[PDB]
Amino acid sequence: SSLILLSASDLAGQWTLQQDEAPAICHLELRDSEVAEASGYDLGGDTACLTRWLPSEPRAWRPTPAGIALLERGGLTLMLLGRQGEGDYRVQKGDGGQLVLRRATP
Repeated sequence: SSLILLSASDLAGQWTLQQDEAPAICHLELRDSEVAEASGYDLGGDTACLTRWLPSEPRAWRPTPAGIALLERGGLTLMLLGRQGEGDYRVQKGDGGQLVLRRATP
């Protein structure tokens, strides 16, 4: 019963996605709530715009010890974002589009 629930927290904040080769930005919100259905944290914000870079709309995400992962509320990881630089994650996907998650600076 002493299990630590509120784990990741400094990750909370605002973030955005950037798809290269395809001018289009999307506001993303990394929630800090716990989610056992996907074993991660909720994913509010416009996740719909991801229906073009992911096979399903991610309702949750799970930070891994080597990058961020997006889930669909079932445990099926949709994409593994690798940390390229503290606050700069990038992933290679077919089609030729580069996603970039960076804390909303503006």
